[PDB]
Amino acid sequence: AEVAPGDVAIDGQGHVARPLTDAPGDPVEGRRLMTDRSVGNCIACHEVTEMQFPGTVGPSLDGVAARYPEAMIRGILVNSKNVFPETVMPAYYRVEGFNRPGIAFTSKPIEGEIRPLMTAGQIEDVVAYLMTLT
Amino acid sequence: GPDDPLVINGEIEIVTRAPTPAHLADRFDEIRSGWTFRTDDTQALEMDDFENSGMVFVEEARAVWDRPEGTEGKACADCHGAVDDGMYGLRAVYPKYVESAGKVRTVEQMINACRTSRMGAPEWDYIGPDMTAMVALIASVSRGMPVSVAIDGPAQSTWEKGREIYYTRYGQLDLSCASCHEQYFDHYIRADHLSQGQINGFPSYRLKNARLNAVHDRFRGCIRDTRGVPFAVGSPEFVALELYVASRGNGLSVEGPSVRN
Ligand code: HEC
Ligand code: HEC
Ligand code: HEC
Repeated sequence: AEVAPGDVAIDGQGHVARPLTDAPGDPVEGRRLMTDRSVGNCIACHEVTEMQFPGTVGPSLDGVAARYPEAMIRGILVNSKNVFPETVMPAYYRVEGFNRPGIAFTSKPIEGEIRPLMTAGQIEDVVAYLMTLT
Repeated sequence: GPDDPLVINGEIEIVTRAPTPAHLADRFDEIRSGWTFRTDDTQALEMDDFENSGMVFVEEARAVWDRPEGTEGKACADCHGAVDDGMYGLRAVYPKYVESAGKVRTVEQMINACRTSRMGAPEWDYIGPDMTAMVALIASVSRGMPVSVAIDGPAQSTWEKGREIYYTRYGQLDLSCASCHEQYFDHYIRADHLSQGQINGFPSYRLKNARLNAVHDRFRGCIRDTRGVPFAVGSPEFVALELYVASRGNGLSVEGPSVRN
């Protein structure tokens, strides 16, 4: 049972207080997703020293779990723009509003239902990984 | 280094840092060639044509320039003379409003207009190797001249459309050209050092794919990589975006073909 994109409960700081799925997050798969260039590709922008050639567009995520609560970290992943308005970080659980979205990198138009960049389960896995970063 | 001088062949002075164009002054303290964001080793490859693999294609196009092609049995040179004279300055002022077309045109559009209507020859694929080598030869004979594309007058609506595109978020990653090149120049995305996304050095010889890369091919690749649907090469949208991006570099020297990652 996953909370679908339409249904997520977001407060006014953009925090998301409950998990997006009832499946427990696996931080080992989280770690894998973050450096998977096809899914998270988070290292394009973020350094995590716990974990090559990270970008500098985003802040180092070392210590992120010491500084932000889980609800805020989950909120950043559902729709970063709710937490950091006008951020360049992608919205990983959004399925509406895109201009000219394409099917991965194939340049072909997505026709019909748009799937989110990550699944609820993939998000809870990354969140579980990020929570190890104290 | 970012502030070192670029001189080519010991002879051609390249302006790689310039005061920001008036229309962009709110956004940058100065404008910079992509060359200024490259490592020293890569920077050195552009300093001598003997080390710039891009110039091998230019030398090939120099021979094409004199070769009759098409049913009319003419070569470019039969009408335009020696390319060093006949094309001098042109790269610095295109894209530009063209009298006979009542529109802004790119250099590639002009070339294919001559191939078909004056040469009786096949058009070249817009971003193919034949066209991109000829556009590089045309760039190469104006190196060191300041880029000076007009942004007002009959080009105004086209430049404005280009500006709208440059700042529109595209794709499922939801990013505009400005997201990376204006807000985050001088940062890294993975191992790539973000420049201001200037095109004064095009067509670029990329060490990555070892060929010359056309402006519209770079634009198509950037929008694709937002997980997005690019506009067609040669389309009015990319012609408009080219005019506008060219104007973000007004005052830098023509550098093409440049050497880049
Ligand atoms: C660049 C296009 C990014 C990608 C890809 C990812 N993130 Fe990001 N993230 C980015 C920026 C610019 C910022 C700072 C906010 C701002 O707009 O100024 C962030 C921030 C985060 C944070 C909060 C960290 C902190 O503020 O100290 C987290 C937890 C985070 N990002 C996570 C994250 C993950 C897991 C990603 C892959 C799925 C990811 N980001 C990609 C820019 C970019
Ligand atoms: C005579 C039969 C020609 C041959 C062969 C080629 N070109 Fe040409 N070209 C010709 C004319 C009469 C004009 C002016 C047309 C106009 O609408 O302004 C041109 C123009 C160009 C341009 C634009 C030049 C400018 O000053 O802005 C370019 C870039 C150009 N021609 C390129 C070109 C090339 C690369 C050719 C060989 C493939 C070539 N021309 C042949 C006449 C003739
Ligand atoms: C971040 C995800 C980007 C977005 C959005 C756009 N570009 Fe980009 N571009 C990016 C990188 C990492 C690089 C390579 C390093 C660099 O030099 O910046 C580039 C390069 C270009 C270039 C080549 C620069 C040169 O040869 O000197 C151009 C002309 C360019 N990019 C244009 C461009 C445009 C017009 C975009 C919006 C359609 C755009 N880029 C978006 C990363 C990113």
